[PDB]
Amino acid sequence: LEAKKEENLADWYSQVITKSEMIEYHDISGCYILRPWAYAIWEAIKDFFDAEIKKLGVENCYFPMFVSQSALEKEKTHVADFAPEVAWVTRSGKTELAEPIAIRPTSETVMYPAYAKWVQSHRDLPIKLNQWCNVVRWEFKHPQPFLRTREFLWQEGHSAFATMEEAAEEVLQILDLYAQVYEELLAIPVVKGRKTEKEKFAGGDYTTTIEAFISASGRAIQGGTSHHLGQNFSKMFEIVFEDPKIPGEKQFAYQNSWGLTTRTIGVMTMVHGDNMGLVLPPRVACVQVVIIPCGITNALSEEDKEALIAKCNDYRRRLLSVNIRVRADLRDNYSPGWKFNHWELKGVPIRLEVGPRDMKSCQFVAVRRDTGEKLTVAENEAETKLQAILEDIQVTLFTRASEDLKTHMVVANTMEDFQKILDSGKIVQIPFCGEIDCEDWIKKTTARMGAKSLCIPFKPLCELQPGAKCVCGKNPAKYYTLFGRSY
Amino acid sequence: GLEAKKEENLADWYSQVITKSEMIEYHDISGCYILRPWAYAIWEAIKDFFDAEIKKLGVENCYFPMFVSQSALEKEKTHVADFAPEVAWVTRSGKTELAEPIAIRPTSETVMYPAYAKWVQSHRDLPIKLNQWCNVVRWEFKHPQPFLRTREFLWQEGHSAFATMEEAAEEVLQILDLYAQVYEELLAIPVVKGRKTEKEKFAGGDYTTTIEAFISASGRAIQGGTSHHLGQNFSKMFEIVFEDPKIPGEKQFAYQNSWGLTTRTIGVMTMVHGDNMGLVLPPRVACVQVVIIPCGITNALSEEDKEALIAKCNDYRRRLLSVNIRVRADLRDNYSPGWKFNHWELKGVPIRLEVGPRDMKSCQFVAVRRDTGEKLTVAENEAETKLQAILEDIQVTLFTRASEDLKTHMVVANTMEDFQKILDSGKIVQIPFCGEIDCEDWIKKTTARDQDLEPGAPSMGAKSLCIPFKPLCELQPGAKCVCGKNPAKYYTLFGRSY
Ligand SMILES: NC(=O)c1nccnc1NCc1ccccc1C(F)(F)F
Ligand SMILES: NC(=O)c1nccnc1NCc1ccccc1C(F)(F)F
Ligand code: PRO
Ligand code: PRO
Ligand SMILES: [Sr+2]
Ligand SMILES: [Sr+2]
Ligand SMILES: [Zn+2]
Ligand SMILES: [Zn+2]
Repeated sequence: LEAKKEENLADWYSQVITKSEMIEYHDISGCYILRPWAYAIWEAIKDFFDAEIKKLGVENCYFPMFVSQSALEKEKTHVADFAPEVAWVTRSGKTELAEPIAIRPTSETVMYPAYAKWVQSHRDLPIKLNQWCNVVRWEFKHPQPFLRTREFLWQEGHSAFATMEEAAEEVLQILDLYAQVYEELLAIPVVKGRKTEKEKFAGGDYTTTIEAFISASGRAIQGGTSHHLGQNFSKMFEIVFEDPKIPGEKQFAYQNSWGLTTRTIGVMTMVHGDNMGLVLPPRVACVQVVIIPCGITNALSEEDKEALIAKCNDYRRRLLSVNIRVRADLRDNYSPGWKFNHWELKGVPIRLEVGPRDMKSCQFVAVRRDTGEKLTVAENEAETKLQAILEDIQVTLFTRASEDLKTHMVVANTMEDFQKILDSGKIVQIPFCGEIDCEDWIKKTTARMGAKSLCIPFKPLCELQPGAKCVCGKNPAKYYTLFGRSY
Repeated sequence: GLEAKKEENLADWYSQVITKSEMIEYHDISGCYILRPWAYAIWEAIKDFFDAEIKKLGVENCYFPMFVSQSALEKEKTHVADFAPEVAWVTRSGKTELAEPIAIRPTSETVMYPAYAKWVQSHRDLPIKLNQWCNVVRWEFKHPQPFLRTREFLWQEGHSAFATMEEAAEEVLQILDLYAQVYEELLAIPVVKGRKTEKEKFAGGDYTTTIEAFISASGRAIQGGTSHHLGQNFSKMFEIVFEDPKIPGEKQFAYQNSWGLTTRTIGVMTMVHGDNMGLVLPPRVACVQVVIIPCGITNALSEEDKEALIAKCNDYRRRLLSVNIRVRADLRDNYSPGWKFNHWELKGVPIRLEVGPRDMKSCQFVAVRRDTGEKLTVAENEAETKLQAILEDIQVTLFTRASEDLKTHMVVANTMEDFQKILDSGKIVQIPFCGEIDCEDWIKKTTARDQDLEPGAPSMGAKSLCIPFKPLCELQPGAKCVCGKNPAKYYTLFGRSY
């Protein structure tokens, strides 16, 4: 590893995603190859989240990638924001299509015409569908792997309900599942809140979100979104059902949509990665333990070399029995010192070393990836203390990252102390009037980069006392709003 | 119920089964179809089995970009020349025209192999075994048909690079065997292992192996899977090179393979086992293996007793889950039991379980097989054992009827007219073939020329399907092809296909 996180963050980031064998670059700007090491993280996320939403009655499906032009322009506010970043197909080989078709940036306009066909009676609701797929948002801002790419993987869940109390319940339920993905899996603390009128999803009523903080850059980044579309889409796609009471009074469904992307993997790297490679939380770590034989010299006993090789295979059989994910690295054309840095750069939480002097003494060495501690453990307590170190790494990664979040999430009441603490690489919660105009004025003023609205926190730090005005002086403060430079 | 009959009009029957089973919803873009949860669950079942198997082989999952530059796509000359007119091109983002059009992957050889070249610096980096589950686009000239032939479809593509041709060739047959297990052991569909002729092989590879399946209602075969040996045609173009320690200083090119399987699998399953009552799911891939419906709930039964009948249904549900049987308990109060029976018959659930009030105190229940309609009354105590035996027998007899259907419809002919007569009877034929491409086109036109079909069946000529690894009869020495102008090389399976 070359660069350092505190110095050049961008070059440290490009070095660790490639040398951990997560990312490979592509001759199309904004598109990055997910190599198996990275994809396994997305699979661990997918296995967790797929299991949790199917308890809620959501089923998996797959809708088409191509959107017709008529369907795209069905609702005018949704198509207004997404119009510039829609990639259009106009040709099949050398023959031009009669009408251009669009690659989905999101599937609201693809799925809901089918929702209208499937909802004939009251008994056809609720409809709860989810798909794992790729999406294209052609962003001409500078792309960055995982965090902001031209094409990314995600899940998008779309639900339709007869009542508003139903949709309101699911919006918060999905958001809590997104927080578990970041906190219980990726060991990343998040802030749950509500988007402002300026940053809310175009075509919905309100947008709940979770925000994460990247200390190395001082910038915040959105982790997940759970939108309440209300009736905005069902009115344009005619997802109707008869009212059980008044016959002939149409009722529009209440809808939600929610999405989680592979940016999770980038935020994992930017938060936990250090200057000696990736750091994987054990909950999503593809390989939790790697066993590496040590001390094998050219003149070593070939009979004992078989015995030392056998002892490494004895540890993996035991750790597999305790459902600890472990791979034994016995490749005979790589030095034991090369395997050290290889799995270090990859982020494996625990390295297990086996040497002749330790094998004969019924002992082995455990090397934690996060802190670098080396501990000699007897051969009997392998299934216990290694398991204990794994969740200790999980909690050490989380408490140290929450302590970073608590230090950099402070309160400010006027734009004097707001501009000061913002330029120190921290995010602040300021009294906000909620107007889309004052929101742009802050971002224009705080650049003299800028700071956007992140979320209106469900639980802010300080209780807004009556009489406190905004930072604009012309309007009262409606709520404390978390602000900061964002990705 | 179902209106169209599979034996009369197959197209309407297919369109009705895939919709009334809630598998397919249509879209406003031609050739693209919505995979509803009932169909998608099948694909996740195929995905779970095939993924566990290729990982035994050392293959790992990943995801490459769907966009291809024009230069990378055109590196292998004969590869792009075959796919060029069916590649979708992105030419503008919003209202802003792109300086250089980019392409949507019809397959990922040209996307991945620039990275393979970068990853292969020495012989220690080989082999490379990568696979991905993703979507591709093929804007084909043919008539689209849900599952079987769509403009966008879901699939898996595995791409492996080896240092020697022996290592690659072994993988080709290993994977083809897995595809055959997917069809024969999961979908209960018999298949024929063989290799494509020179005309039908993958453009850019050395040879193509394939599993061909047969659809008796249409008399047409369909390709279920391919496992290509690309040889070195791509590594010579993409510079996937290494230095063998035995041959000093000389550039060695990697031997590569690529293999694919698509969501066509679901349409073949539909076409083979479906009947005039709807879909028929093989129990190994059924989203729901057993559905439990409470019957006999009259308006005279008290709320206390009605809660006791639903509690017994849930008890049957919990017992079947403990023995790893995928079970749904349809306890909906807004649908009558008669609608529930037709609902789960159209969707193909292998076993319907009926629990009534008189049956509850009698300590018995009813099981109804979807494949035959046979009703059996089983004792409450022997439920976990009997139902598992029924599910297993359903899977066997589905495959057993399909295998006998294949046996009777796959015969051998040695003259051009006897091949013709058997071809127009709704069968596929193994004939002695000279192998050359120009003779296969002759067969394609001549069989379509001298075709005697029923009033309504359109003109369709026979094409190559595969050169079977184990043909029906040994080719006689000196035996000549069905054209009579060239010596025959092997028995080739011919017939009309999708
Ligand atoms: N080009 C991009 O914006 C992007 N690129 C790569 C990965 N994620 C991206 N967006 C984030 C996103 C998009 C859609 C729904 C939720 C989220 C969330 F992560 F913020 F929650
Ligand atoms: N547009 C199409 O050709 C198509 N559309 C939908 C589904 N499968 C399709 N082709 C079959 C196919 C393509 C690529 C690799 C293998 C196979 C196989 F299934 F035959 F093995
Ligand atoms: O793009 C979004 O944010 C919403 C949630 C996923 C589907 N559409
Ligand atoms: O399309 C094909 O047939 C090969 C195998 C999968 C990738 N390319
Ligand atoms: Sr062609
Ligand atoms: Sr040389
Ligand atoms: Zn203000
Ligand atoms: Zn011939």
